[PDB]
Amino acid sequence: TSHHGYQPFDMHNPFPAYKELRQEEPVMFDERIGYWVVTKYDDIKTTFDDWETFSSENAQAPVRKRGPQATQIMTDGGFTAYSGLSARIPPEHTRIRAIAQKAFTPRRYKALEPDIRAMVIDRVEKMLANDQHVGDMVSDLAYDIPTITILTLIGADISMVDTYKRWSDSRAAMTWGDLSDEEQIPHAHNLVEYWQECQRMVADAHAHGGDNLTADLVRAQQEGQEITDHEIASLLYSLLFAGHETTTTLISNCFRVLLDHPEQWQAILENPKLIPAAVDEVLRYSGSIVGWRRKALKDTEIGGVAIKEGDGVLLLMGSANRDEARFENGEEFDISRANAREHLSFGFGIHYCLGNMLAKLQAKICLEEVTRLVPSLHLVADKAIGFRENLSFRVPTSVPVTWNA
Ligand code: HEM
Ligand SMILES: Cc1ccc(OP(=O)(O)O)cc1
Repeated sequence: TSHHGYQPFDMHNPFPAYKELRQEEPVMFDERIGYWVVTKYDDIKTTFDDWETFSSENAQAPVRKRGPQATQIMTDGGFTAYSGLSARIPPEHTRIRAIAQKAFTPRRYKALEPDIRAMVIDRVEKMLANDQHVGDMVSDLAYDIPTITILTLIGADISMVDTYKRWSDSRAAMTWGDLSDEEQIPHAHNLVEYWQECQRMVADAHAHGGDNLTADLVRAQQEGQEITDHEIASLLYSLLFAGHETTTTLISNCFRVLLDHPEQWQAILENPKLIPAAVDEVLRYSGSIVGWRRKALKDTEIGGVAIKEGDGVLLLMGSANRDEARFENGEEFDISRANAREHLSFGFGIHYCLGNMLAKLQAKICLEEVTRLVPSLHLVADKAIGFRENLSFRVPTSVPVTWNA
């Protein structure tokens, strides 16, 4: 290979290539995707931190250029969205993030803990009633929970879980997938639908108020806060995607990785108090996002390597998280790892994940109830888990499990 084993869209096990890259070419120009690929912890954290030099404005630009058909569909369909927050830059970013944070209050979703817990228990019970004692932590638990949670917060109809998963799959594929022009066409139609619904919900809040995040955002604007209807709709476009896709993945990975480390699953059974540190280590070792993008605003350097104004940068947090310079025996999963929260799976700096607490809350509750109700849980077999191809999102498509009668 010419890129040290790195295959940009191959999500099944990228960590040996990350390791090779850190040692051999820590800042590597990859012409196959058009980015400087960055793999060391210190280089990645410094780049996140320096927002004045490295803009996030390309974080939502498609990795593969939008072809003619998709372009026509989305133009004809009134698609005018780009980024609610992640790819905005100051001063717009600063203004809109502050308004989002003030509506997205911690006390608002922690009041959903009992509903989330009851929901988890219901799914576990339904799974255990299966006619073969075989389950899948993705379809039988992780799929629904964060989705219903974020839909409830935003004020969307919870019967639309399957629709939002289709819209979410399409955003993930369109923007970070290796799609042909023809493959972009169904996703384009879905993105059009998605954006129309975001706008519809802002209009509905204007007309009828409500008790949710959308209505709160409209009430802020009504009280004089500077945020337009297009910006509120864009915050919905953001939250109705970012607010569940990666948490579904996280919950899935919690079971995938822990069930593969029986000694540590057993520790969790024995002491449920270890679960939050366990989630920290799953986030380091198996974060939902392994790479995120930046754009150089001027000639600069990363790790001593010259980067041109306008060059794209792919920061591989999945690699940062294994860097021996920051994490001793970094390739090993260890729930007791004291500095696991130094991980960069939520980013760092001005765009740092808005919903990180909500995501950890749901992972914790899932682990608490599943370990309580099915301590004998284990993987169906080895080599039974595949990952969808994507530049940035590392998504196990299933986690087949079984248990004792
Ligand atoms: C479940 C695991 C999650 C992971 C691994 C994750 C990861 C990330 C990452 C890597 C970023 C970009 C960080 C940066 O550019 O510095 C980000 C930003 C963001 N995330 Fe999360 N996220 C998760 C869950 C959530 C949830 C549950 C929500 C909403 C409830 C959320 C909402 C957002 C928003 C709105 C931004 C943009 C913030 C900004 O640009 O100021 N995320 N997240
Ligand atoms: C990780 C992430 C964060 C925000 C997103 O949505 P926008 O804020 O619309 O860019 C998408 C993915």
